[PDB]
Amino acid sequence: VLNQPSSVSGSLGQRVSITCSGSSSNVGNGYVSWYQLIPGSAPRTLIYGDTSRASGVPDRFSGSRSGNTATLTISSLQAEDEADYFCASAEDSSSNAVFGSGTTLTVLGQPKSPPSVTLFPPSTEELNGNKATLVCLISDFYPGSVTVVWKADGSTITRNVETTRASKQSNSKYAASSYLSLTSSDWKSKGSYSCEVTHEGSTVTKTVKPSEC
Amino acid sequence: VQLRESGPSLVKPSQTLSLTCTASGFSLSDKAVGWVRQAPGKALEWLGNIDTGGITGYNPGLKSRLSITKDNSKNQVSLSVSSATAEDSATYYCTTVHQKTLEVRSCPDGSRLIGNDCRNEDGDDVNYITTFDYEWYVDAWGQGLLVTVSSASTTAPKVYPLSSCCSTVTLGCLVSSYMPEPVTVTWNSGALKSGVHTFPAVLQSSGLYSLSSMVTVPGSTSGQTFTCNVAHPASSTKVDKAVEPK
Repeated sequence: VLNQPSSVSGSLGQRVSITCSGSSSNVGNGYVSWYQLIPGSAPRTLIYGDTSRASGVPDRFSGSRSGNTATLTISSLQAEDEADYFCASAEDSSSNAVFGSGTTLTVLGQPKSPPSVTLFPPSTEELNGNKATLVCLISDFYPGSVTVVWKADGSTITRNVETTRASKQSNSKYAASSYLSLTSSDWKSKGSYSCEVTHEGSTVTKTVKPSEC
Repeated sequence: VQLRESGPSLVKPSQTLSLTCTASGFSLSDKAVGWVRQAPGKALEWLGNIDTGGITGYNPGLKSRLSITKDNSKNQVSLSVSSATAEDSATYYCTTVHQKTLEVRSCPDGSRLIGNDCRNEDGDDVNYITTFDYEWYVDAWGQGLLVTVSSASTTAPKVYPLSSCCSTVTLGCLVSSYMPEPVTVTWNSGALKSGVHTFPAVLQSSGLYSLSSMVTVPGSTSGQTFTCNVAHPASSTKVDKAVEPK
């Protein structure tokens, strides 16, 4: 395995470097590649042949090599660059390959971003099965933490609620979901339900009324 | 160019995990094809590759369990991992691989290439040195296929439309009550990617998962239908749900 730093960090709009150390028989042989891994996406080839950029790769990604150490340098960091970076090289034949241990790149100094919240009522089709799921979708928030409160006719609901942890989107912001699982009768018995999402001291409220859905 | 993995997304322990990769856009006898996997929270792990002549590279640590085969008539490459365990639960990626070998000729201690031969200070002809430079890198990645090595049961999801009550229109699909993970969602058979957002699933105490995919579209789309395509590979199920805002 090629030696990479487990973790590396840089600030927004600045420059960072990730190294990749091997031996004469891999990195020293002089044809190192670099790959980018974002959650929810397949690996992306960034660099090949030490220095060449693959199709669609911005100029601010650059590679180089000195003896048995290769370097991926990213200038003008953006939030979307937060990701896992891997190097690779052939080993003793063009058919035998070695990957690096990987480096997680964190981008510091990202601005605060409030959550976009959508509340969906149960569909008619689900109601026909005597089930009613209210779906609260929460996206595009940074940093990655929200708190969710459900309400109905002025009273807070806790039972039959399920809320996911925050997960990182492809654009570096975060997303999360909350589900209120009721029976059709429960759903019809109230005048309104609300999803209330708090993030960094700010609150967003969305509401549905069975008499309007 | 398209690489599409296929095969059981659910494998019972100790059985042989097997996968197939079907290519298009190129002939399999023209490019090297290979397999790389990633288990959750771990590094990329090269499994192997096979070239046009049958030249095969295998992960040295896993070679005894791996089998990679080629079928040019069907433009297919196969992977097999014998005696599957939990360590083999991972996303398996089919890959196209650039392979090349360079023969490098150089002159030994104290000589230079005057003309074509390595000649020393006195002009005596000397034998050259031959070394090789090896080129390997992945130039095309498949979408990947998540394989889980467990004895889990199977329940296919119900799919319900998500639409707001009554300027941009927001809609989606609720993929309700399935197991095991994962489920994949596209919109309009992949033609609609802009504005899509598919959320990680929630887990009920019943053991069943649910997740939602939503899409935001311009308001000038009244009357239009948008179809979410949901795949539950573990149950070999695929559901298309047409959603039209009311």
